[PDB]
Amino acid sequence: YVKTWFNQPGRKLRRRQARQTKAAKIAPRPVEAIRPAVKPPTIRYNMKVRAGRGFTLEELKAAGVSRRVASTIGIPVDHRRRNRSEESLQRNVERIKVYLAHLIVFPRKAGQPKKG
Amino acid sequence: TFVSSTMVRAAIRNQAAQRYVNRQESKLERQVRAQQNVIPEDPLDNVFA
Amino acid sequence: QRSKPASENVYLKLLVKLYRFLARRTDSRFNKAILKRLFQSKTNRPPISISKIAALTSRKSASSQNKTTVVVGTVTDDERMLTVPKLSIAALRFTKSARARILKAGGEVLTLDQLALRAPTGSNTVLVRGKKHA
Amino acid sequence: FIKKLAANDRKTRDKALESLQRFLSQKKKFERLDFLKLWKGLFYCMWMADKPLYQQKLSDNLAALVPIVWIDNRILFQSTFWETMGREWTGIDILRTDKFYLLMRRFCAAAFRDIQTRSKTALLDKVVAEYNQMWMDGPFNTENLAFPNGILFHLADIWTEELRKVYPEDVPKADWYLPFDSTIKSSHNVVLRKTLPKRLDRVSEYT
RNA sequence: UUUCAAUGGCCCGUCUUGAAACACGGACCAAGGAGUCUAGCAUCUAUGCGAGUGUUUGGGUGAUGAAAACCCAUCCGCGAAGGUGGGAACGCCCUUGUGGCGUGCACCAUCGAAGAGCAUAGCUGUUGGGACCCGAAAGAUGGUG
RNA sequence: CUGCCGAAGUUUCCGGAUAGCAGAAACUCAGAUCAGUUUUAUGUGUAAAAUGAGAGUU
RNA sequence: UUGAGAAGCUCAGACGAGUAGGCAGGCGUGGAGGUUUGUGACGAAGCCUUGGGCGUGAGCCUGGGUCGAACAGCCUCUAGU
Repeated sequence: YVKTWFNQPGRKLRRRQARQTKAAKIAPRPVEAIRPAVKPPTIRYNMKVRAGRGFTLEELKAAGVSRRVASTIGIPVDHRRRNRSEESLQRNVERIKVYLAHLIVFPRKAGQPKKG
Repeated sequence: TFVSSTMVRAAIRNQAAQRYVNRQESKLERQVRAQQNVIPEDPLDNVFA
Repeated sequence: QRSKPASENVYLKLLVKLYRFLARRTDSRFNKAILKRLFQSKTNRPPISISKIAALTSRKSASSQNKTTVVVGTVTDDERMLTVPKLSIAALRFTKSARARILKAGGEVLTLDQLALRAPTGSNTVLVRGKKHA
Repeated sequence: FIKKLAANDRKTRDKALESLQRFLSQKKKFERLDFLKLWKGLFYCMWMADKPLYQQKLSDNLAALVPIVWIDNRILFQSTFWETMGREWTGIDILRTDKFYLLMRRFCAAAFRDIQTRSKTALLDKVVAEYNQMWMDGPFNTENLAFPNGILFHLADIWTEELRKVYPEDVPKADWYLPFDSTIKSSHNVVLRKTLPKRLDRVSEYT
């Protein structure tokens, strides 16, 4: 049982081509969703900062975005992560606020029945 | 009579934890010297440039 | 035994070509010694640190005057020492960190060709070597 | 100015020289740095001078560039050349060292000629000592080891030889040979000290 | 070149045996035909950098094959954690030469208590892997009459 | 295919680790040590003249 | 005096068995990047031949006869050599 990496330049170009069709389908929105900033859970890397999965419910409510719409404007949700330190709430709320600063939202046509 | 066998298990963790921070510090300390230890401009090399 | 370098650095076959003439046309032992060490393998030419050179010239009674240290091999620096002294050094290679440190505060660095045109007979030169054990 | 001196065609390198005619006659003080930048341009003007007849006419043109400079900065113009030839002397290659030998031969003769001219205005001992101070902080300085000996042996070889040409009738008493006597005394290049008198042609008949 | 004249010379390979003796293998010709490919380790040398070192997991990119080349983000691996004399080389000499006066590398004696790697390529070595090539009844699973 | 070097063929303990021979490198010396050497002489061994060769290490 | 492929040229002396084994320089085959502004229907490659040469040798160059569409020297790369 042996594996060869001859398709390594083939697979990389397939991935790039897979990104370009995604960009074609969804033009204005970025090819990647926003991710939060979290700290690795170990004494070795705890002083580091990296990306998370999504923004917890305290990070959404504090920033001012409901949890239902957040999934629609590209902000992802992590029901499992929680905020134990306020610096973790702060680094990710401002991460949301800077995102909503640059976020153009296209209006959608809405059904308007004659009566009500 | 010493700690525990799994308490010496953490002895690597108090040995390996200060690896990443040491390595990151070595990266910036090397770069800091690089800014310091650079050759001056040689003002005679703009005669033609 | 050794009378042709195993190297293929074309410029080392020009440096040897200069010190083959000097060794056989002068009566100095500095040239006969320099030529021999241009034949030595990379293993036999240890790096010699700047601090080790700084200690050797400024050793015991100091009185460095303006002697030129000569070593066949690299001269890597020593960030563990802050104040480098004035030094005139000749070597095959420097390290960009070291060569800047010599140049920035003090004298100058030289290649083996610039030493030869100044002291073809080894006139007032210290010939050092790095620690071989490694 | 500077770029055109090192041009790749003589029809434009030549025109830079007489455009340098007015520039070097300016009646204002020139810093050393401006002369060093200029001299690189002039050093590369001579670098590609092809024909032997031409490359020995240009040396005489460049030697003649000395007396036309203002009297104040004539020393600085001479000093930079000896500095700008000492550092790039190692760069030259055997076929291109037969013209900088002569070029240095011309300039070292032009230094004596300026002394003869300035002897008519001021005291000979005063100007010669000032020129002697030019050798003290330049080519004949013991503090810097960066200076090649090939120029220093050359200067000793042609020192007195061009002294006779500048003074056909006789040379007056002066410290003409002081730079060597201040080098074979305390220079730290023991090979240069040891073999300088053997190539000098020093005579003390007038000194 | 064929042939003759004079002088000569026990069939080759293996194996055996001090050696042979041997016993083998050889009817002849052509073609095919056996230290290879790879991972690990150590050594020597070459190269790049050097208290550092290593782009190729991946991303960026590459209009003339675009599986190449070129570029670098976050990690990560491997490193990093004083006197005495003998001494290489040099200077001062000075009866020069001879030697002395010194300065003393690598290192060794002595008393003692101013990092040299990392990566690539090669060579030889070693351990695995089908392991230089050929050759020992197999055994097991599953089928056939 | 040619060229150079070229053993051991066995001590010794014990399938081996040694050694030895051959190399390969690094060293320090010829004003230094040597020798399947020979003398001299002291009591066959030992120690100190000739004859030669540069010799010793890791 | 021209004798700097300094990896060259030149001078002197001694030496030369060889298995196991160690070291070095070369010859040859297929293909690969560079090159010879290379060769080829006025004859490539191949083949035979008591043609002529070259090299200690592995090998090479050439004449003749057949032959009919490809091939090679050099520097490196490479291996089902």
